[PDB]
Amino acid sequence: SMVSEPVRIERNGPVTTVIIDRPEARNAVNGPTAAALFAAFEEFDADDTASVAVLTGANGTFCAGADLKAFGTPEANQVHREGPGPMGPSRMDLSKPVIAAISGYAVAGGLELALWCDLRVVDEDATMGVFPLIDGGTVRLPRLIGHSRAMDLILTGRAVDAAEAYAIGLANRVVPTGQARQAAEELAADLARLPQQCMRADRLSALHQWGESENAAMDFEFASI
Amino acid sequence: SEPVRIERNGPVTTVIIDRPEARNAVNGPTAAALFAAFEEFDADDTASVAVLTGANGTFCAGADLKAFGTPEANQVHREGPGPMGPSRMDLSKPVIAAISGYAVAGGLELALWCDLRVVDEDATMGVFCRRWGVPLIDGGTVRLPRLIGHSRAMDLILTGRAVDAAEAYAIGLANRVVPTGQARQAAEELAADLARLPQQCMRADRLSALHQWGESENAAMDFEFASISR
Amino acid sequence: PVRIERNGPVTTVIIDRPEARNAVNGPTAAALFAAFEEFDADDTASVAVLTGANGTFCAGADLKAFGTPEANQVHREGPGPMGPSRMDLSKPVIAAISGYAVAGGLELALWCDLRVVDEDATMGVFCRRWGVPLIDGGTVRLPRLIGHSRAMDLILTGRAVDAAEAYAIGLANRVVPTGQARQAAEELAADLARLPQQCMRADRLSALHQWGESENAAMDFEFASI
Ligand code: NA
Repeated sequence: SMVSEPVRIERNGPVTTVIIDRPEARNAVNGPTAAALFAAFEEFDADDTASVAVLTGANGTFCAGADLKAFGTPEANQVHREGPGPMGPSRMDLSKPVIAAISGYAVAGGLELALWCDLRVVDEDATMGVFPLIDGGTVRLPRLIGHSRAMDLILTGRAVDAAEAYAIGLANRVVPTGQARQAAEELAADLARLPQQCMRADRLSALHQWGESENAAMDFEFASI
Repeated sequence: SEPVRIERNGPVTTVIIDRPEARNAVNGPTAAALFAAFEEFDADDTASVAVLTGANGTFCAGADLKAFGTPEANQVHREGPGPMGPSRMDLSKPVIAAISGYAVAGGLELALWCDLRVVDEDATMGVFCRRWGVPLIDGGTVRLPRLIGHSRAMDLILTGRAVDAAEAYAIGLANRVVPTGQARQAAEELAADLARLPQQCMRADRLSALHQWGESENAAMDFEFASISR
Repeated sequence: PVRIERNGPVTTVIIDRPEARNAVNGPTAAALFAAFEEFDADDTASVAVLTGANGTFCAGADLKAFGTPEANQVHREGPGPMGPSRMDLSKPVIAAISGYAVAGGLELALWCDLRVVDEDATMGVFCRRWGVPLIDGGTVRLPRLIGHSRAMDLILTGRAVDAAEAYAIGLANRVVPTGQARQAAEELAADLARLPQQCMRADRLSALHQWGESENAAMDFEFASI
């Protein structure tokens, strides 16, 4: 048998699927896993034949968060002010979009990976929630769904089911159990068929405007050409 | 019809895009007329609230693609009016969009520039310029995330998908949904309600709610407090 | 006009002016500011609940007190007109709304981290009708809380929002049966007080601090939690 890969990459034309695959650890992200995720997305960003990525977990779950059991071992999550975030790709500003395909649980650092993605496609039976946040949760959640609901989720740490996630704008799509990956890959293929430069420029302006005045944001938008 | 018509009823001014063959697409002259209409509104102390709407059962299909490369083409410059006309203006008084049929691409951007959106039950909104490969350069990428949050904004912006009135209302994009053919009337009723309120105070509150975007809590609170001077 | 009740690590701050329907005048605002100063500084208090007695929350600033010694204090420095509305507390506050939370009263509810609302409660910018400006953070906080579109609706029109609509738009975080807002908020406060405190508080402060900041600067600040 071959050695275990905690992150598998599959490509189908211009769509790259990045898969967390740690059955025993319920897709928890340790140091080597985070490094592999960061490398997978670095490779995606630089590859001009890849248009859209999908981030998913195997084994019927997305990601249980940072690998607690690895704390104090050589496999521990790397926590530094510089370089990659503890979960891996969570500080990256990619030039192209990523869709999260969520089955089972997307919790703690796992939720943060989902917030980092552009869109979230969620199974009807999936659960999201906070359950410190140092992979962008406190930054992204209020921007994504508004301060009021963000502060609810952040303070309480409560579970959010798919119906509520959809109602509040956290889940962009809700699909039947087991279908998140397929549905996200199709949506990624649909996006890959659109005029790319224009879509990518519009995405980057919608990201860049956060924290800017109307005047400055409009200026940056106009550079789309 | 001239491409933009202006009708007034006391302190409510209705600005009407009226280009039947072009489905109310906005070309260069049309954009210039919209900019002038709103300049005149902003400066007129007898006008309190404006309504932006489209004739012919639709709102605005976006920038006039067919006019590209002609004398009537949209004017695209870093300075001055935006391509769609009024899309860069910071008016001192509010504007209500009254949407029938389509408000798509640059037409959606005009609707996002308005303070409020009143939408017919059958109306359709969306970033249809996604499919044509024309960029959002009249504020859509700036205003949509602020209006309805980053998550839903990025959905609409990336996919370019159609949003019907029920979904627009559910996500906060449509502020009111009314029966087909009633958007203009309902917007004009709402505009008249707003015109009856104490004006200075409402206008100061509106300007602070706009200005706070991109500011820290402290700086935004400071700006807000200056409303006491108004 | 302000009563403070404590139950372990949960402090309840109560506006209590029956004749004035819990309107906040100068002395009341000063008492609210002091209550929250004391809460912030008290290491044995984890979570606060802000609520009103007499079946209502707060009708706003006390208009009838204008021009009297009891008038709201309106200054660019120091406490806001409503009292605690400019404070950046180190710990969370839950609003427990019965009856009306309108005008400055709505602004106090927006200043809180969460809002628990009775099924028959009413919220709105009723100062629109009176011509009194929002100067206790409403224009700042409402668009952040629920998005610009719905904020501008409520701000321009001054219309009433019932509990169901408040819940649908993300203004009310919980809706409970009439008469239960205070109890439900105190339960929720106790739940929060049982969680690991340093972590919850740091996450809260980062989610507040990021407003107005670029992604990069906000991420930098967040990382200082660890
Ligand atoms: Na800023």
